[PDB]
Amino acid sequence: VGSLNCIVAVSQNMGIGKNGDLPWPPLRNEFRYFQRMTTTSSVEGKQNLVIMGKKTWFSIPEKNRPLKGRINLVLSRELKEPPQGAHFLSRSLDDALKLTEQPELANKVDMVWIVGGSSVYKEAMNHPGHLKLFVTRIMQDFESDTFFPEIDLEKYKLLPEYPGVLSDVQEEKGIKYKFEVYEKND
Ligand SMILES: Nc1nc(=O)c2nc(CNc3ccc(C(=O)N[C@@H](CCC(=O)O)C(=O)O)cc3)cnc2[nH]1
Repeated sequence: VGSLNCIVAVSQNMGIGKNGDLPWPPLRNEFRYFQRMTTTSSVEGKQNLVIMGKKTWFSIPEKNRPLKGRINLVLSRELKEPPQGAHFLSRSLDDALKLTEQPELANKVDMVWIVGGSSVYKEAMNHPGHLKLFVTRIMQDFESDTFFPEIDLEKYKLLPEYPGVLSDVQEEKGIKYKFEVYEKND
């Protein structure tokens, strides 16, 4: 298994969801970015592993629930078995990461992308080692009920550029957004 990454789309107030959905209107090209990022793979395996919380899983339309082309792993303590459409289940992140190097996944997996739950984000960011945060900055206030943990700029450095990532401001449906990538080694 390669790299450990987190991806998120945050609004001005640092909101990531509103009643189990996006605080803002659907932004196509942004969804496109989410998709390509988490899907494209290479060295160390062949396919990416997407780790998400229970609520995150259910937050995705049933239509494309099992994110096509990625190994889907749900994190929960309540669940006894992975929800319909899901591939693997884990009790926690440290449990989920350990899984990634045992026979079952070790060869198969490249990158691991954390995509959901404020609690998952929070813990991942705390995870010791090399990590990158792929953040989409939605440049407006949106009514939220769930938020993204504060990023400690004392350890996370915002990179000047990243290959494949547009560094200028985007706009869709009258909403302007920016792509940012932060890296850390702890
Ligand atoms: N940058 C970013 N943007 C998001 O919208 C995002 N959303 C979440 C959590 N919620 C969801 C909800 C639905 C889908 C989804 O239905 N994804 C399709 C997108 C394809 C397209 O619409 O063009 C996918 O297959 O990945 C993904 C994430 C986590 N990180 C994100 N990170």
